[PDB]
Amino acid sequence: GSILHNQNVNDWERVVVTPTADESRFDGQIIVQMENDDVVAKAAANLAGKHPESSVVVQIDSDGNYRVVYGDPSKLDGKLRWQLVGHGRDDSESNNTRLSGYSADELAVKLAKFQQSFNQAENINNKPDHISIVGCSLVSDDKQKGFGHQFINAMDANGLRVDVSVRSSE
Amino acid sequence: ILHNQNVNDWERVVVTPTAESRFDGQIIVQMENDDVVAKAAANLAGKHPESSVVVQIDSDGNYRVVYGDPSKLDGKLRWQLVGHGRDDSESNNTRLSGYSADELAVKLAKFQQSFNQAENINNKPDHISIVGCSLVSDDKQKGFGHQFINAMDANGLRVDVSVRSSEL
Ligand SMILES: O=P(O)(O)O[C@H]1[C@H](OP(=O)(O)O)[C@@H](OP(=O)(O)O)[C@H](OP(=O)(O)O)[C@@H](OP(=O)(O)O)[C@H]1OP(=O)(O)O
Ligand code: NA
Repeated sequence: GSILHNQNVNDWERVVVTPTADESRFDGQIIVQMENDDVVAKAAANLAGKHPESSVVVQIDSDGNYRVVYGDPSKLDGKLRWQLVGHGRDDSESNNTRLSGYSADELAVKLAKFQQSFNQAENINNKPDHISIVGCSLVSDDKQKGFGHQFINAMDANGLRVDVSVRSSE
Repeated sequence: ILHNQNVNDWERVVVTPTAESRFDGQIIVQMENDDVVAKAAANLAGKHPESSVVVQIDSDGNYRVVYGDPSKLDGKLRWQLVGHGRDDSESNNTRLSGYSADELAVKLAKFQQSFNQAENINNKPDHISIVGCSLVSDDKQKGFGHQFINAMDANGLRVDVSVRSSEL
């Protein structure tokens, strides 16, 4: 996969969010961009463009610092999903895959920490019903679902119980 | 009451078109004989009326096709399981149309092989949506889908699973 840059959120590229016509059962979503890669930043922007009125895009670095780069978190309400956007890469110390440098266990811990910090600062009280993992690298179908089922358990271990889907960015 | 016996006598599904998807086709699996469930299944197929197949299946694993052409299925496939979620009086033993999560997984794995003996599609589904026509709690929904994932994944059938309510 591509080289991993997930440091120093303030420096990150921002892609223009373009609304496109081309009706979801969620009322809002947080699109969580997890590395500073142009393909990844574009896929995050495109997801928000598909639902421009109720999408918030957050970039978050390995230190846990985040920036809202699109949308209004105050407006978030109802049934929410999260879409995580990153590159899945093979690991050399296991047969597990890593999403933007995170293992499923590390990702769940990071996301639980992010949720309380983000609900803290933004002063909103809501939790995702569903989490989508949107991989911009083409890793195999098995390792995709393997990561997802690992992630479900790890999310559960961390106090957030969610449906999870894994797919490839179009 | 639960009516999941004798699929030949079930109310049938009439699908009105309605207005893509990342799935190239789907099987809507109707799990009980009930007007609300039957209407929900028809509603689902109405959203993709040219690539959706509706199947009804009883408590014996016998089934029938009531909408669409199975032989035209291929590509990335979704299954949507439609029924009424009911409480067993054991907290996270919620049952969908009489089936616990384990029994649902066994049933669906048995249906796929049985279905392929006649249609010969053998296309593993990428995704399974459980569509509950009764209001079931958020935690029970997730717990149900979680057990279902585990049974499916243990049996070699690794899929994404989501659990929701239908409109009614
Ligand atoms: O609105 P629905 O008919 O219920 O189908 C949606 C929709 O799928 P399609 O529009 O492609 O048919 C979503 O697609 P997008 O939100 O990506 O545009 C998909 O969301 P995901 O891609 O995150 O999977 C989601 O699937 P799910 O929420 O189960 O993961 C699925 O809703 P259901 O399959 O649950 O009914
Ligand atoms: Na759909």
